[PDB]
Amino acid sequence: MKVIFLKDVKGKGKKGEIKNVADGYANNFLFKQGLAIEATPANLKALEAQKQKEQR
Repeated sequence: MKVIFLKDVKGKGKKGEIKNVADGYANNFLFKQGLAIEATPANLKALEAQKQKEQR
């Protein structure tokens, strides 16, 4: 369960940072609450697209 922490945690996770936490922790704490989400293309993309500004 790669994990996109949407916010930082106890000095471990970081804003929308994608890394796998405890493959199950990911969905049993960060996802079911408000720390991260199941790293998935559906979302992972937005994390980068959200960083699009004026370069085209």
